[PDB]
Amino acid sequence: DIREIEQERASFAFKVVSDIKDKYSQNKKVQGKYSSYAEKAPTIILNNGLGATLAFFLSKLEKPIDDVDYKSINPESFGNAENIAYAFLYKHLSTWLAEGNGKDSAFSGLTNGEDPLKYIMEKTAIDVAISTEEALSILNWIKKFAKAML
Amino acid sequence: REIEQERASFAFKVVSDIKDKYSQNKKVQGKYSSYAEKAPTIILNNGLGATLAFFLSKLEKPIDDVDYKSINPESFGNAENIAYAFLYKHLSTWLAEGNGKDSAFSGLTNGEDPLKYIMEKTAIDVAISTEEALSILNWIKKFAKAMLE
Amino acid sequence: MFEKAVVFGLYSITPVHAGSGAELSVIDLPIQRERHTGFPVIWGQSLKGVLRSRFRQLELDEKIEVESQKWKWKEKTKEVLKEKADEFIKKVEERKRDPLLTEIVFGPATDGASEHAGAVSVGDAKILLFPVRSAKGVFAFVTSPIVIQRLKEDFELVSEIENDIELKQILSRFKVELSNNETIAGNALILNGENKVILEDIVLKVKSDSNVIENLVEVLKTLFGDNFFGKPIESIKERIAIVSDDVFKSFTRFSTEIVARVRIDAEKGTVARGGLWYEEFLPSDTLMYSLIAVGSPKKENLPKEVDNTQKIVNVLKVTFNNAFLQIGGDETVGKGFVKVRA
Amino acid sequence: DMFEKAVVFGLYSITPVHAGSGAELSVIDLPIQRERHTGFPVIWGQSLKGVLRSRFRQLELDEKIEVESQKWKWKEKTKEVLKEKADEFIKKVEERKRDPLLTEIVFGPATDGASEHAGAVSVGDAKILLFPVRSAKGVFAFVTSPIVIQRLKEDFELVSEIENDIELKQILSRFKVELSNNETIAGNALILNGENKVILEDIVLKVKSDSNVIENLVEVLKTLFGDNFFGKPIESIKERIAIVSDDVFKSFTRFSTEIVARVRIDAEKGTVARGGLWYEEFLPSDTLMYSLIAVGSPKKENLPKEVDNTQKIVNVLKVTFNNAFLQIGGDETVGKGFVKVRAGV
Amino acid sequence: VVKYPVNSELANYAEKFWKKELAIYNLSLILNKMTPFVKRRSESYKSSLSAVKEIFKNVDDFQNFLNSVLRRSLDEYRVFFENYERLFNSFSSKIFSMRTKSRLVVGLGDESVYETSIRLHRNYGVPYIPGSALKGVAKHYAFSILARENGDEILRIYESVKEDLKARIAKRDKIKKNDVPEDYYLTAAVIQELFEKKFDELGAIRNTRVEIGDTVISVGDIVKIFGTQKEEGSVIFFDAFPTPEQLKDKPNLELDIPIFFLTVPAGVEFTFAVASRDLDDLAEKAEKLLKEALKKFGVGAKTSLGYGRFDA
DNA sequence: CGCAAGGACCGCATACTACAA
Repeated sequence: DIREIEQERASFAFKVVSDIKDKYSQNKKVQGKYSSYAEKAPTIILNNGLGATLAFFLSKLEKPIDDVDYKSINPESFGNAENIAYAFLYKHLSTWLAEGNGKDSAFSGLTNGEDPLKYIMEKTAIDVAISTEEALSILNWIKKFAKAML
Repeated sequence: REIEQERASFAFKVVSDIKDKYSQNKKVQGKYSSYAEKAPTIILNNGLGATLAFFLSKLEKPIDDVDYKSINPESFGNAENIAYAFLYKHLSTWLAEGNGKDSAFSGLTNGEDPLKYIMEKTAIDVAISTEEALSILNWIKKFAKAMLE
Repeated sequence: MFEKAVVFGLYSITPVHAGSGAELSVIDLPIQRERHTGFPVIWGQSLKGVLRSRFRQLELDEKIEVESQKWKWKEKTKEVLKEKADEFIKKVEERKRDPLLTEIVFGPATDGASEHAGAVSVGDAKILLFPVRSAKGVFAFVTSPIVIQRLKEDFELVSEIENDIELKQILSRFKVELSNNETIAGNALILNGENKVILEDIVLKVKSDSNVIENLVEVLKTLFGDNFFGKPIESIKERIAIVSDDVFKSFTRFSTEIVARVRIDAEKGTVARGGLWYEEFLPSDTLMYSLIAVGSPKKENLPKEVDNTQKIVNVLKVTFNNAFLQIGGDETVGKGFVKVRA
Repeated sequence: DMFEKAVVFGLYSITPVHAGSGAELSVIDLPIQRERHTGFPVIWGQSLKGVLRSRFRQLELDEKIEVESQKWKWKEKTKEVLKEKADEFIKKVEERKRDPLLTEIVFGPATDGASEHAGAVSVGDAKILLFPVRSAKGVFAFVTSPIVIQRLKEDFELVSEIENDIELKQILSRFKVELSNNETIAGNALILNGENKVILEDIVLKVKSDSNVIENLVEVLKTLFGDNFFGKPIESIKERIAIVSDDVFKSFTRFSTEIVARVRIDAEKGTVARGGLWYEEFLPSDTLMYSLIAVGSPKKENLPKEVDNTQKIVNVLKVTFNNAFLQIGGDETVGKGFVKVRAGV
Repeated sequence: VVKYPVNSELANYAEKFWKKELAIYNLSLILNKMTPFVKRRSESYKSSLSAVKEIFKNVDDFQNFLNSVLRRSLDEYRVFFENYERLFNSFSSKIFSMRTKSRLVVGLGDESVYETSIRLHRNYGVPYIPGSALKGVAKHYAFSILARENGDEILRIYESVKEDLKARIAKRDKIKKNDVPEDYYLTAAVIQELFEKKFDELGAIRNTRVEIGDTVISVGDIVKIFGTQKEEGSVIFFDAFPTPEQLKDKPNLELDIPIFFLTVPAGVEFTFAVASRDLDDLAEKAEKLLKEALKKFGVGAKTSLGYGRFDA
């Protein structure tokens, strides 16, 4: 009855990556851009910080960096392939850092249903560091599955 | 020791099957032997799920969905691709069904895909699958090094 | 027999590798375990060997405080064995036999294994606390109810020796049972969120019965001095976690350190044939205890200074207290250093 | 057990170091050795032993080892000790089958004769001591943690037990710090000009007011490593030391290490080979590392009269390795892994 | 609008410092962590270097601020340089010093929030040249000089490797096997593969003496110096650090183009070193090879457009 | 305007029960 977060990480990563293939099968450019972004994000995270990378994602999505609502970002809204890929990546990362695999699952996020950007904005350093660790791990798994399947 | 005999027979069978394909081609034989040797090291460092994901990734194809069945190793183009598909096929087969219904080891996955099984199970199932994969890999290393060119 | 008992507590300063038998399976040299359960363990044979070696080496330097008198091997042997003593002294010179005190306490040497048994018995060292990486905080000590159960059994066994009814009652005062995933966690390890203590790769739920944990700390203060092997006991009291049995077993198998070692050629600048191999190391700060028992000294014509179980127990307590021990293989690479609290 | 004397080795990195720990599938392709439970970086004792033995053998082969102000010639000295069998030993040594006489005596026998006898040194692990961290005001602070101080106290207790000298225990006995999760016992130089605050990396936090602690720390450094911290005056170190809690200290050793993106560009296309892209992880320069070496009595039979007591061996090692430059970890030719070594007692 | 994506207290501290009000000395710390996101009107909060320059009063003002921040660490840089020189002399390594013919940029492609970045030192912020780049450019230049002169002999001797490389190039380029031309680039690829795993047969061609500078170096000497998969090299390529004296007065960084990036200006001094790990005296030949490579090819990205050239 | 480690080496050699009963 106990599943480590590793099971939920793979389950979540498989969910989103497979959710892209069926949605945008014909848009091979979208898949390639998403794969490249998933490959390149962890170095940005390690070099600048989780808040910096999230703000960068928002900037590429021409949205204000002060107020965000990951639950209100439909990826289909963006027109450019790069923009759509960035929206999908940001939504996946924020959703994992908010709800995790799910409330029923062993892991249920870290912010407890809060926008991760605001969480980094208004929390001490330790919470930010742990959230950064979780984001790094999920990004590794998502990159694995995206390279494998996309 | 019946499980030991089952593992030895399975390892000999898969190594012989690898011998049959590209018997003269020392490229496929050489690559597969190194692939079996280096595989157990990964499992210790990163666990079973990560190693399975890496095996899936190194295959050069769309690889839509996840299936321990299908994915014919001969259909792979590069020799490294063929050897990796062979390794994945053998390991997944052993973890899913072992040698058959009448065999001593029927396989821990009850015929299910090992990656999907890991994705939707408990911790203890992952633990026993990991240990069994480690043991069969230990036998396969010796049997592939001994006879394959 | 075994009319007296001393509990030995060991703290691992450095990683410890007590070599197992044949080097089989994927891991080349694994630590000693027990097939019965799967937890780490140290068999009593190695403990007795290292204790005997340290005792003999100390005795040869006349640094053993036998009732605060610094007993001399040669003088005591001459006093006891009288005429034949000189001959035995020669055997001591040839490093064949052993001095009088160590022969009396730990038994004779190999060539003289027909006179008396060893006046001591050293039990297997069993784990009591296991370091585990944690999300909030760092390096949480962990344990499980089965460990406390075995501890209560050991206390009961001690009571059959010294009639320690109070210790039995104190041990019986503790009775907890975490069911599947919930844990009893200290204040530090608890995540700033609602409960949700994260150990390694598992997310758990805290349980609000921490008084038991406090009681456990008290037991430690009762057993191994006041300071927890050189640190504030209350400081460690904030970082103790109690988890279910299966989770603890999983921790004791997939959280020991794993190390890859190679040998470099003389001039090639790379590895050689038969150079790469693997090793498994027990983590530092592991707390493991034991149970030393002492019965009647069976040696013939024992010295007056040490002629009763109380005297031997006092000698053992004074000689081994906050001392340091080298345990297991890989000595020269800084492995096996431990602190012993009696 | 058999040890009587000890020396505390201090390592000061001048170039980024990388002690290999295999290869993983994570974001960092070539990570570094860490203890599992703590997660702090570390260099195991085996690598140090290998490097020291290699350097010792190299110096002895060139007859540049000066024991008691005299060269220890491999052939000449071993001729007296091994006596009749010296011809066999000399030929075997020349064939790279066994190590020279002095290395065999000190660091134990070679691979061929591993069952002959035991060694006489017990070089231990290298626990972290001072992590160089970028700072806002001032530059390059030396962060440390109470856990490190506790471990250091334990090692000093062990040294005092080996040497039977309670001076080390008395010196370290004053160490007792209880820093909170957002307070540092910072030095004057690192203090930002303002409300007694320090901005280390991405963390800004208040400064607890305390004394007679940092100085004690510096005094410890003056006890073993002469008076200069790897050459630089100790006063700057004293004015530039900070101490933080375990949590933030661990957070630093996880996101304040060098990360590089080495590649391998193929000649035909001129851009990058297929699969030639990976990230390597390095300890920063100016990291202060420490380790313990214990010395026991020699065990080889019929040893030379020059090396018979542990004191002579300790003197030999101290003379040989004091203020020397050594290579540790991989990428030796690339230019990573050079440190300055200091001994003491 | 200079809103920062960092917790509020550090956000206001960075805002205070960014407008030339404080004296934060670690330039890398300012650039990497407290990044000044700019939200110029009629636009989202971008983060490119152009917006950062727009934040400052003028390009010259930003350059002056960066130069001052870099120069603030002069004493620490001097002490570090003294230690480094002591290390160079201790290992008995040949050391020399050149200057930049033109602008230099190393590691332009390193990924950061800004579209461009440089390999700035962590502790001090002064730019520097890693030894890996030295070794790589030296090997590439040696391959180029070997292929340019004795191209035909190398192509003829290893015919099987040439055919295999042609097949691989045709497969990768989706072209015919015969369509591959036997140009100098194919020769370079063949030589590179020769120094790769298939390095056992290189001893067949271990007689040509490439005239590097004014000395003839054998291919066997190349293998003994650079090192191979089965034998560690005997020549160490340390890093390059600009002398603090030049940084005392002359600026060490400059802008270069609305896409801007930081580059080392021309005339900046750089000291290099090379050691001989073993008793082999290949240090002098290695130094000559490195000097020639720096003079002709240079090290740094965009090396086609004159960047990275080094004079004497 | 994109590129995304990969092979080497994968425990060797030695010890390999003694004395009483």
